[PDB]
Amino acid sequence: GADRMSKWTSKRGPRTFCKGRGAKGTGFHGRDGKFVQIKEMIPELVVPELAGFKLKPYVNYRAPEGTDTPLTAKQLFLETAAPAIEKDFKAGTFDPEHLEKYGFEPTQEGKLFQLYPKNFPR
Amino acid sequence: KARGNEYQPSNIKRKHKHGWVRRLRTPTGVQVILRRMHKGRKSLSH
Amino acid sequence: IQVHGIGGGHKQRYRMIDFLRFRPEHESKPGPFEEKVIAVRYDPCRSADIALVAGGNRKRWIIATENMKAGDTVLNSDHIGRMAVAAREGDAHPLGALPVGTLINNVESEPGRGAQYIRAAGTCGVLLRKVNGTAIIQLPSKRQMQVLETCIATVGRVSNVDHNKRVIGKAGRNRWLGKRPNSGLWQRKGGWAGRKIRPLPPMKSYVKLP
Amino acid sequence: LGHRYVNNDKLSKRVRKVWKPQLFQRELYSEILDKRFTVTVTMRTLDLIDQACGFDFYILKTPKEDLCSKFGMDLKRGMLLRLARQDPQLHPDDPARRAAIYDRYKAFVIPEAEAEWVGLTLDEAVEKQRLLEEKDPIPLFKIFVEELLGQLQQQALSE
Amino acid sequence: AYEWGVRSTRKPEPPPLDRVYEIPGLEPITYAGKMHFMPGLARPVFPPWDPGWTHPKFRRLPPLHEHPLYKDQACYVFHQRCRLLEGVKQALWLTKTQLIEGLPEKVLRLADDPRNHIENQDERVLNAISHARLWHSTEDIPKRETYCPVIVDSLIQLCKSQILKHPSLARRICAQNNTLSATWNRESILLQVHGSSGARLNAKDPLPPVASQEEVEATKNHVLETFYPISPTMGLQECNVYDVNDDTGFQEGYPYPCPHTLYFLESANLRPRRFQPDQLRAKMILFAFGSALAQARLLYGNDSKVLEQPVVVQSVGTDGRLFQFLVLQLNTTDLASDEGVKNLAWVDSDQLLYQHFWCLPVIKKKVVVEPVGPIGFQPETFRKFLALYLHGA
RNA sequence: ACCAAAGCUAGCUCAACAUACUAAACAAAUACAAAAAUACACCAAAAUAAAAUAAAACAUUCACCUAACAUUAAAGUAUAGGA
RNA sequence: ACGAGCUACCCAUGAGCAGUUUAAAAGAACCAACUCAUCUAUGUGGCAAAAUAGUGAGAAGACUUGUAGGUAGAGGUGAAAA
RNA sequence: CUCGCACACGCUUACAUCAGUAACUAAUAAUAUACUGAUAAUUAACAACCAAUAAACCAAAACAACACUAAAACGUUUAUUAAUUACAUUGUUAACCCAACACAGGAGUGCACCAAGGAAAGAUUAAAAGAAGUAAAAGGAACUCGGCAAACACAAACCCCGCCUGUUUACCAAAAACAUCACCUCUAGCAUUACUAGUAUUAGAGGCAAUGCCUGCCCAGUGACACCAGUUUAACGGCCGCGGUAUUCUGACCGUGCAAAGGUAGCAUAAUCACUUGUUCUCCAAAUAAGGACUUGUAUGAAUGGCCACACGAGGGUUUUACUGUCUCUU
RNA sequence: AACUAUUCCAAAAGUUAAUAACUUAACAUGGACUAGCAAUUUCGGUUGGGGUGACC
Ligand SMILES: [Mg+2]
Ligand SMILES: [Mg+2]
Ligand SMILES: [Mg+2]
Ligand SMILES: [Mg+2]
Ligand SMILES: [Mg+2]
Ligand SMILES: [Mg+2]
Ligand SMILES: [Mg+2]
Ligand SMILES: [Mg+2]
Ligand SMILES: [Mg+2]
Ligand SMILES: [Mg+2]
Ligand SMILES: [Mg+2]
Ligand SMILES: [Mg+2]
Ligand SMILES: [Mg+2]
Ligand SMILES: [Mg+2]
Ligand SMILES: [Mg+2]
Ligand SMILES: [Mg+2]
Ligand SMILES: [Mg+2]
Ligand SMILES: [Mg+2]
Ligand SMILES: [Mg+2]
Ligand SMILES: [Mg+2]
Ligand SMILES: [Mg+2]
Ligand SMILES: [Mg+2]
Ligand SMILES: [Mg+2]
Ligand SMILES: [Mg+2]
Ligand SMILES: [Mg+2]
Ligand SMILES: [Mg+2]
Ligand SMILES: [Mg+2]
Ligand SMILES: [Mg+2]
Ligand SMILES: [Mg+2]
Ligand SMILES: [Mg+2]
Ligand SMILES: [Mg+2]
Ligand SMILES: [Mg+2]
Ligand SMILES: [Mg+2]
Ligand SMILES: [Mg+2]
Ligand SMILES: [Mg+2]
Ligand SMILES: [Mg+2]
Ligand SMILES: [Mg+2]
Ligand SMILES: [Mg+2]
Ligand SMILES: [Mg+2]
Ligand SMILES: [Mg+2]
Ligand SMILES: [Mg+2]
Ligand SMILES: [Mg+2]
Ligand SMILES: [Mg+2]
Ligand SMILES: [Mg+2]
Ligand SMILES: [Mg+2]
Ligand SMILES: [Mg+2]
Ligand SMILES: [Mg+2]
Ligand SMILES: [Mg+2]
Ligand SMILES: [Mg+2]
Ligand SMILES: [Mg+2]
Ligand SMILES: [Mg+2]
Ligand SMILES: [Mg+2]
Ligand SMILES: [Mg+2]
Ligand SMILES: [Mg+2]
Ligand SMILES: [Mg+2]
Ligand SMILES: [Mg+2]
Ligand SMILES: [Mg+2]
Ligand SMILES: [Mg+2]
Ligand SMILES: [Mg+2]
Ligand SMILES: [Mg+2]
Ligand SMILES: [Mg+2]
Ligand SMILES: [Mg+2]
Ligand SMILES: [Mg+2]
Ligand SMILES: [Mg+2]
Ligand SMILES: [Mg+2]
Repeated sequence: GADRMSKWTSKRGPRTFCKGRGAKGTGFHGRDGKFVQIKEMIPELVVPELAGFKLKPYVNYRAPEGTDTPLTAKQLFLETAAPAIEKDFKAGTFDPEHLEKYGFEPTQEGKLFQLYPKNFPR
Repeated sequence: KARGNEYQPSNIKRKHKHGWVRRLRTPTGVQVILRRMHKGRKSLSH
Repeated sequence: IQVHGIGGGHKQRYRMIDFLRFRPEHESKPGPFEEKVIAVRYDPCRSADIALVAGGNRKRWIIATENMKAGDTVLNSDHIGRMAVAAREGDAHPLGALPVGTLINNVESEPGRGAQYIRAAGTCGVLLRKVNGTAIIQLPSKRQMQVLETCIATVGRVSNVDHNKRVIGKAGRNRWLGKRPNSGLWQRKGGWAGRKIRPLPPMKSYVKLP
Repeated sequence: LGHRYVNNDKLSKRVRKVWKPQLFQRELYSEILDKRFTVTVTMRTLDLIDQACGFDFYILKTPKEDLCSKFGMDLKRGMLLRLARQDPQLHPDDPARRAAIYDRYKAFVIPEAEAEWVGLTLDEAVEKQRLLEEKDPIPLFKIFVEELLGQLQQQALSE
Repeated sequence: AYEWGVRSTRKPEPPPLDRVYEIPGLEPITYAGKMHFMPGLARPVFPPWDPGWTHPKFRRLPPLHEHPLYKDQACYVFHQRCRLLEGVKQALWLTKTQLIEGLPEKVLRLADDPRNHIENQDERVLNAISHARLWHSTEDIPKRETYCPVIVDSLIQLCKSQILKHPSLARRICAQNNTLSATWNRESILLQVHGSSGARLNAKDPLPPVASQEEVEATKNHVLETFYPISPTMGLQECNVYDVNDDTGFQEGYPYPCPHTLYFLESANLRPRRFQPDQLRAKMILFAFGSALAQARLLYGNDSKVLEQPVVVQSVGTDGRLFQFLVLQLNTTDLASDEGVKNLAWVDSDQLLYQHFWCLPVIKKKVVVEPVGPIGFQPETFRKFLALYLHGA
């Protein structure tokens, strides 16, 4: 009576049953019944130049660690936006209506990589 | 003639009769799945 | 299973049969028209033989009359006349224009409804009388039908007259037609059996009296 | 739904019996909505209309447990909201007729925050409350800007 | 009447709207906020969907009147697979020619001359028949779509082998699957033949006129046969989109301007897929007239007039066993009138090139009664085919 | 002398108190034939509980029988029952 | 509640029937593949919760058979053997 | 000695290499495709996934020339728009699956009868009884319920019952049972899911069984139509006593009574209560068998059909030769 | 009893003359009637073993 505990896999079924193993599709089916692959769906790998870059995958044993402070939204605000806001308020040029000069963005859909929809994979 | 071989295996028939989708198209099959979950089954369906 | 003893027949395609005898192509010219019969073929769906009828820009499969042959001329009309018409075997005319002793087939029930009655092979009804702008016909079951006189009917008897005298040679021919054998259960006859002599049921009328 | 005895004797057969009301398709005119609704009704409903002296009077006078219809609750909610808002869309060309219609039902006038909840079920009320309380989350930038402005105002007022 | 739809098989009507929507001045509460179905809430009414940026594949199909070439006058178009009922009668009517039973005397004189035959004619043609019907395929019983272009191309090779004795066959070339359009007016209705052909032979030089002026003058008083209950339109395709421009498949300055022979192939297994012979003749009449009209309007201009120089186009229709031959002479452009000069068309009908073929040897009572190969042979069909190929030279 | 035997633990059972009640894990895929990113829709529903038993049979009847209202008494009382 | 992956009957979609006799692809005839199981002998906790060997009937049809779907127990299905 | 190779379905690493087997798996060893551990593996061109919207289309596949009936699966071109741009994903092993088993069972398709697959005997001895095979003097069914089985035969006839091909109690009954052409009754004048995309020469509910001769009488009861009269048996069903008479035996005949009519044609000791092994002829040396006759069968009998008939039957009984270890009588 | 076919009455829609009479397209409610399809239950005891006969 078959195997219930075994995972349902394309290796198990007939020629009709063809299931992917988790890869991402890169195209569609074209005019002649062939597969037309879209270059836009291909993940273009982004690599830097590592020849003129000096760092190593292992850390010196005598190099000390640090007190673990996780990055906080309050700390990021106090480090990035707070000097500009404080300088503009002490100079009298602070504008509560427009905050685009301090790094704030009202709507995400203008820019290329959104945050809440998570437009970028990695 | 000779008996013992009433089970002729077919994955199409198996997944169409006892499949997850076939269980969830009917409220009685849904209640079957809830009974298997209440019993704590490792495999709820095929 | 709702109807017993049906199944296991030969593969049959269905022919689209046009039942409305008077069907103009366009509404610009609603006059009577004349068409040409090309061929007469066998149809597996019914006992009758059908005919391909072409006129204008279209063809229709119609139910053929007894002597309709290849390359014939058939007139369809709605015009009622007080000199009536001289009825041929192909023509479609309203029942008000036909003579009294006319044999008819493909009788239309309601004006514009289409032909429903007298469709089987060799069966023909007969016009009886026309009173007060109303036609009365006699069906193949010998029952009188009262109909409006403007209903179109085709004059003649349906083709393949010897379908009643067709002999079936074996049970294999029944299984070819698709009739499964009857059940083997022995049922004792009730009171329904016997030779029932009943008087003829009254005239069935589709003319709505206001 | 119930049980019955054949020939009204106790010692006879016990029978499951259903009794169904007689139904009719009648059109009803509501003066508040100025609409004709084709409603399947009962002779008891028509008797209650005639006893309560109006279709609108019947809907606005008979409570929830007597009406027992979601359509009746929706009709009551609609006309009670109409009476609460005092909308000009009843008769845009006839203000005298509009005042004459709203004069007769002034006994059932209830304010706006009460009039739009009388015909709602629990699921509709939960969806309505979720829609009214549906807010996008405020970004932490706005909170931090307000906190920094408060801190800067406190430092400016302390010198 | 009897409508041909079925209530179950048709798409269902939408469910009747909730009674909340019938209340004026009342906002319905729906499950659109939770973006999934919920029992007890009203069904929301959504506006028709508007994809602001358009997609080619996934959009709805544009209407036919949206197309720029859409016109109110319905033109009747003839393509490759259109069938005509009274095929010769409809072809003669819509083409305005006269039907002649034999091939011309020039063609018969070219065929019957013994100097124009190949070395071993019967041997090569019987070997070509056997090659098409049995030899060319791995299977024992080749299908008709296999053996019909094989026998056509083999006959073209056989008549092409004559180029060493007659060095004027090098002025020709073959063409495939071209776009042909020829539009004209014939008695207050607009006709157009448009589509493709199987294989089309063209040449540098035009073909000489074949009918005498006595035949042209006797064609003038010929009355066209008429048929009442069928309109001559029947069998064509009604189209509301078209272009009124005569389009041959070849552009300007082509070195091989004049088509000399059309070839029509019936490559199908089943009997209802292949054309009837009358339909096949009708197809060659109207396609050959389309090519001839393309010629006679490209070389002369859009004005409708009689032709002082006739245009002769030939065609061969092939079933694979039974051939039809056409020579069509075009003389007249102004087909609006029915009283003027009619064109001419010579049709040899149902020329049987062989009776039957036996792919496997039939055995009756343990002996071979009939051997392998074709039964019955008529070389006059090949002689007519060779004359039709050699008509230029 | 083989086969054997002996442990005291894993853990359960009944309550009480008690917040107030579908635990843990959710990075991805999950109701295509579940664990398969990706296309013009349809979606949804209710109608009394019955019988085995007891009445030594069995037909009217037969406590509890998946509808919160508790304890001390009235009280196994008035009533309802092929009484 | 669950069951028509065996079987009973249907709807689709396919695939097989070589040789021989006959004007015949005729529910004709001989006999294979193939489908049933007439008779006998073994077997009877057996090869087998129905088989093996010999012998048999049909074998171009009312024939077998692959895949898939449908009819569910107060029922389905049945060329009635309950 | 010959069930081979591959594919579809199904199984899920059981496949391959190396090493081990004291014990676990093979119903036993040897070792290993069936156990143990480690390491690797099946690479797409084959197969799956792989456009709709309108329109011209009556014309079978059977070597298809052209035909028959049971009316027949399998696609073109014309127009509209179909992202245009190398390499996508998935199955690639096996000695395998369903049968509790490494089971003499079941298992679809394409080409072959070997060029591929395998081994009936673990080693002795050769008792009885048992299974399978070969051969047999003389006789040739004398054995037995039956010529069951076997045999150098593999033929010719008479009946019974069903016309026939077919179907059925899977796992004790394949038939005389059911179905079947043909012949009869009833019930229906009609439109969008059966019947049916049909229309009384049609479609359902049934009965009996081709064909040939036929199907006699009865509505008194019970049903069914008519909603009371009245009509129906090819509806459920029924179709006589008592007594005397012609030269005996018998009763052509008569008297009287009851009923709705009193069983007609045919056939017959039958598959037909009992008497019964009814009486007679043939067959045999002998027959309660079989066939042909007589026939009140006081309980046969006419579509719950009666008689005969060709062809037919793994049906049930009979005879002739031929054949034989069935048997005399076994070896 | 449910369901499926009838029939009647009530309900409902209405029409008549200056209260009484008459009709019902498709649904459709209540009370009755005729039948099919059916629902629940049972097979008194003694018997020179039961059944038949006989008896209580
Ligand atoms: Mg299991
Ligand atoms: Mg698979
Ligand atoms: Mg596979
Ligand atoms: Mg590619
Ligand atoms: Mg089992
Ligand atoms: Mg039919
Ligand atoms: Mg017919
Ligand atoms: Mg019958
Ligand atoms: Mg019967
Ligand atoms: Mg009891
Ligand atoms: Mg009891
Ligand atoms: Mg109870
Ligand atoms: Mg009392
Ligand atoms: Mg199924
Ligand atoms: Mg099945
Ligand atoms: Mg054969
Ligand atoms: Mg045969
Ligand atoms: Mg035979
Ligand atoms: Mg069987
Ligand atoms: Mg066997
Ligand atoms: Mg033997
Ligand atoms: Mg045989
Ligand atoms: Mg049943
Ligand atoms: Mg029986
Ligand atoms: Mg029985
Ligand atoms: Mg396994
Ligand atoms: Mg071992
Ligand atoms: Mg392999
Ligand atoms: Mg041994
Ligand atoms: Mg021995
Ligand atoms: Mg022996
Ligand atoms: Mg021997
Ligand atoms: Mg001897
Ligand atoms: Mg004897
Ligand atoms: Mg024998
Ligand atoms: Mg013998
Ligand atoms: Mg013999
Ligand atoms: Mg028989
Ligand atoms: Mg038989
Ligand atoms: Mg059967
Ligand atoms: Mg059996
Ligand atoms: Mg048999
Ligand atoms: Mg048997
Ligand atoms: Mg019988
Ligand atoms: Mg007769
Ligand atoms: Mg008879
Ligand atoms: Mg009789
Ligand atoms: Mg009577
Ligand atoms: Mg009577
Ligand atoms: Mg006699
Ligand atoms: Mg007897
Ligand atoms: Mg009798
Ligand atoms: Mg009878
Ligand atoms: Mg009898
Ligand atoms: Mg016969
Ligand atoms: Mg038999
Ligand atoms: Mg016999
Ligand atoms: Mg001896
Ligand atoms: Mg009870
Ligand atoms: Mg009972
Ligand atoms: Mg008793
Ligand atoms: Mg007793
Ligand atoms: Mg006794
Ligand atoms: Mg005793
Ligand atoms: Mg007694």
